[PDB]
Amino acid sequence: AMKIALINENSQASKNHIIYDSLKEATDKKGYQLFNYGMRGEEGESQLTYVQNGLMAAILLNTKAVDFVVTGCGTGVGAMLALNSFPGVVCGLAVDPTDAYLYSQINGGNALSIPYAKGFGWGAELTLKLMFERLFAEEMGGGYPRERVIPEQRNARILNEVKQITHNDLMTILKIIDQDFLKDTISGKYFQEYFFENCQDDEVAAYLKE
Amino acid sequence: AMKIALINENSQASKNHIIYDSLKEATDKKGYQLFNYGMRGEEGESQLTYVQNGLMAAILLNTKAVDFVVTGCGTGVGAMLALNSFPGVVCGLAVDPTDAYLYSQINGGNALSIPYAKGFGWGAELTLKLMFERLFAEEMGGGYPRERVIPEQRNARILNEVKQITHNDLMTILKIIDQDFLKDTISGKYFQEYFFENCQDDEVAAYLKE
Repeated sequence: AMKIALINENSQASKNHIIYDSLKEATDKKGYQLFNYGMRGEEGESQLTYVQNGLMAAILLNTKAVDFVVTGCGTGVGAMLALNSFPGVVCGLAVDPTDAYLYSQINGGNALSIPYAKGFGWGAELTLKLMFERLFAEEMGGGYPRERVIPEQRNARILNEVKQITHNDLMTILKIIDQDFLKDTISGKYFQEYFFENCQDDEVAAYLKE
Repeated sequence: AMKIALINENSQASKNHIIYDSLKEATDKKGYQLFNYGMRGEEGESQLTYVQNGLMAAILLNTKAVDFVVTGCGTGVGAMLALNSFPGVVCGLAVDPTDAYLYSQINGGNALSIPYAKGFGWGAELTLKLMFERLFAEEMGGGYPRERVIPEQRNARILNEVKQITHNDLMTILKIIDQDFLKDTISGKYFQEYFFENCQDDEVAAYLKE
């Protein structure tokens, strides 16, 4: 059963309830498990910037705690930039339902960022619900058009092969990265609850536990 | 005088002339130098995939051959994913003129990817011209709104600091990466002409020269 994470940062935390409700409708339909890992817009909660969003997503995805991360920010760009800087994280950006569908078919990565402020007005939750339906409608990497499945899959494969070279490994990153930065990223009660229960990488769990 | 690179891959090479003409109008206005580094849609020319786009952009940006890279593909997502996997490359994705403006103010990275197929129909060159005007209208990183300049700049700074850790360095990447892959990326006559003339990193120039 595919595991999905939702991660909101500071600027858009007050919209988390809406984004979650929209996402949950789509994940429920597919039978996926949804984990609300980031900010919920609750007073006094543990804070996250879009850069910390990338770090959290990298920890979750590389350890297989989740299979897919949904994130974003005001424009979605910042979160997208940060997630893609990490090993094992391929994060698209989508602004309409067709974009979300094409992302799933052409790129078939393990994360997507969406704008939650720019263009986000009346009826925004209708668009979100539709975007999430289209994101999960069909098996990922299936190609658009169906006839271009081979080269699209090939290039997606090569990107991953290149990322193996261009990124440092996760354990190195965690040991080098600023320690307050990392502690703050993983300090949230929900991360603390969900991650250790779902982490499939014993080495990383042990390092983060203290 | 800011140096801009345009890099098109295979799928969108036939649109290069249009994209270049639109870009050149905006760069001319600002007094920037524009270099058409990728595919031009000319028969028998040296080929590039969106992944090779990332490699080329990383070489150009890290050596200071150019200061800014404009790229894209059918949706712009693939190129965005690849460019962001490299050290020293921060590539946004923008679909309308306001997106391009916000990118420049909020993120202030050194690359932008645009869709050249999805949504690209009648009057697409009007939209492109406007997007490029808005991209270069104001000093980058100036903040939107002006009042949020401090935290937006701070997060942009932190992303770069994190990228120092999460990415391998360029020289390592070039020595490790598949050699046919790298040779094919840099085999184009225009790269061969422009890069060595503009490269400010003696070490990289020497490695690529053979």
